[PDB]
Amino acid sequence: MRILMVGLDAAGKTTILYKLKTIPTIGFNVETVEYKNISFTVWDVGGQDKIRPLWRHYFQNTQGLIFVVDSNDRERVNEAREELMRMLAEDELRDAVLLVFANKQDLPNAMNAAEITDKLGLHSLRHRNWYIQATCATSGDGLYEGLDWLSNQLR
Amino acid sequence: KTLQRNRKMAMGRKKFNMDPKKGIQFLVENELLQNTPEEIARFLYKGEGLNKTAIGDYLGEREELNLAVLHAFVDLHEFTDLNLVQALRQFLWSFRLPGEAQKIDRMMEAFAQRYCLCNPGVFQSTDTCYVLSYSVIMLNTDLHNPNVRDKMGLERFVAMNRGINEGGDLPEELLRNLYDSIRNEPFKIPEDD
Ligand SMILES: Nc1nc2c(ncn2[C@@H]2O[C@H](COP(=O)(O)OP(=O)(O)O)[C@@H](O)[C@H]2O)c(=O)[nH]1
Ligand SMILES: C[C@H]1CCC/C=C/[C@@H]2C[C@H](O)C[C@H]2[C@H](O)/C=C/C(=O)O1
Ligand SMILES: [Mg+2]
Repeated sequence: MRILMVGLDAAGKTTILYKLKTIPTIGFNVETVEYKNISFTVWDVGGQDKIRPLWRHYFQNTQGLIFVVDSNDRERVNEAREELMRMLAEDELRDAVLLVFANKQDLPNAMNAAEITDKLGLHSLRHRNWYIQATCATSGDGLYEGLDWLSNQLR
Repeated sequence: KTLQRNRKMAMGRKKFNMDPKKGIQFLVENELLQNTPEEIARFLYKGEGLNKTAIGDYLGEREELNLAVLHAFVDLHEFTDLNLVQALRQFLWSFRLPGEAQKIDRMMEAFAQRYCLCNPGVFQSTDTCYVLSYSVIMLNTDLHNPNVRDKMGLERFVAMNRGINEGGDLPEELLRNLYDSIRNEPFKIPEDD
């Protein structure tokens, strides 16, 4: 919750959390962990626009946003961009630090970090503290380098 | 011919539990189920030998067939004279709610249309009903999923729903009644049959 992790289905969010890492409850599949004394929670963006107003109070303590993208997924990169931008438009996340995990860099034909940067529009985010990190969530490569940057931005 | 049809029926249900699509495909090809959303939903609704998590998984697919089944399945429920939580407790016993927000969303909107039809005049629009219903699913997860560290008080819940009523607020007592219901009794985990 102090850090939120967002990304399209199949980006690798659950995979990353198992790197950082039960009783039945009806409801949302909450994934959360404490890492280095900071709470990280996957925030599932899968509903309609209409239910986003309900979210607001939850983001009051949120200081950082991890955005995870499947770098091998050229057909959905624009939809990822639109989601990132939706999240960055939340009033309560105005000052949130942004870390982008350019994930699935192990795949032979994945877009590189420079291309992902262009396509997610990071260069247009002139008043935002952001960083992009190349990652392979299955092997763990790049994850801790990105989290270390984010850690340090929080103070 | 009767012991034989019963054996095919039992096999269809087993195949449904493993792979909903495939089990429905087996039933339809073997002439034990009409291939219409209405007849499939009637087969699922209180169906003996069907795993409620399979039922939920099947109802939560995005394919148009499944969305039509979902609406006909919602249509089987009787929500008249119930408050929202009481109606949700009935709906959510019929199948295991998936965990993905996209699916919960679509299911709450479908539930909403029938809630309002059963109870005209309780809410001013179906969207108000749908957003409130979704906030109840959030409240049940918030309160009763132990991974959620800090829980909403009443006051957070009333505040979350500010403005959902076509710009305005619902009466505080209606929200409090929903909050207290969920606080003292989580949605039950459904059991098969
Ligand atoms: N090739 C490869 N696969 C990955 C990577 N990260 C995750 N995956 C796989 O991608 C799929 C979706 O990952 P998951 O963590 O479930 O995505 P989620 O929907 O964002 O939680 C799974 O099959 C993962 O094993 C990666 O860096 N490289
Ligand atoms: C702090 C808790 C509160 C539980 C209720 C919140 C549910 C969110 C609703 C959002 O549409 C998807 C869920 C979103 O993924 C929330 C994850 C989570 O851990 O949230
Ligand atoms: Mg996941």
